[PDB]
Amino acid sequence: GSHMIARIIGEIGIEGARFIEENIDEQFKALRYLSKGIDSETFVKLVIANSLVSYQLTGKGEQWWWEFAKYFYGRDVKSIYLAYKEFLPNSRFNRRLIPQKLSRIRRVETFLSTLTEERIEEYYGDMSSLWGSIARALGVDKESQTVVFSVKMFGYAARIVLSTFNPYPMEIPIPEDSRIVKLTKKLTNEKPRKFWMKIARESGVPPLHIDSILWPLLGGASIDSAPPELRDKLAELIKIIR
DNA sequence: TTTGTTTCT
DNA sequence: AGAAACAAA
Repeated sequence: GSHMIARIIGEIGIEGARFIEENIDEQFKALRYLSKGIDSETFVKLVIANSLVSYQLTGKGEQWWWEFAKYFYGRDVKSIYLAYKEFLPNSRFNRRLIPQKLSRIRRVETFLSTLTEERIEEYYGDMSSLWGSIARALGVDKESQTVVFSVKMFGYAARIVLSTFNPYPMEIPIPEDSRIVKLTKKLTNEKPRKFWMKIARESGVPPLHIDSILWPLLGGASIDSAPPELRDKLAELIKIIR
């Protein structure tokens, strides 16, 4: 139940979530690759824009983030909207709902233009402010999956370019994508937002870090590279979530 | 029907 | 609120 899950996640800790983020999640590997082939500010802007169109995909998330990273490496991006207008219709893994996705990018372009290196630093030190700022730029509910996911992916990109780590705020809830929703239904009849926020508060692990533990493992990522103690805790969690 | 849902009233 | 938004099925 919830108490057992919270105990295991608490033993994994932010330290274990950070390990999974930086060593196991293919999405972080894709971002690391792209960060070597484009300037840091454009990199962060692209990661936010990509997150806001990362829904109802035509491939798995790990496939899609690698397609994004390989596409943009070495490119000279003059307009994020125009870049996506060319990229999406020719993509393999993001072919659905393109007009709607492009309109979202158009809506956020002004906000993205504020993301200088120092503004990125400020938002990484205050991700709750970033959360609300993205939602207000889009005119949407900040509880939505793509907005909360964009904060998570911002934190991946920012830690790469700033060479520093700040934990996600406890108040930002888990991204309710299909993997998380399906898992939650196997575990409980409680709504996922409340279920995972309670586990986050009990364990001390913010929901976006819980997402980093759960989401790669739900896709079948191996835990074998974790050191023995963390590996044991991840094996215990896999018995609950797989 | 939908591989990390949102827009549109 | 929940159907339409596009692709695939």
